[PDB]
Amino acid sequence: RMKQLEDKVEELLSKNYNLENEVARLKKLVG
Amino acid sequence: RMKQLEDKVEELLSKNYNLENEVARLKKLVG
Repeated sequence: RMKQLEDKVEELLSKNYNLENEVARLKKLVG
Repeated sequence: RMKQLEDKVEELLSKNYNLENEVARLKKLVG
């Protein structure tokens, strides 16, 4: 359950970086 | 430390939803 929470943090960070990369691409298009 | 991981999951989810909202606004501008 400790490991499960750790896995979830790691998964959400990966998703966050994927979203940050998307934001950056879209801002490059607008900018 | 269980609580600390839980807090971190909650924080990353909030950040993720903030990024998803930003993506949606930018796509509305492009679309």
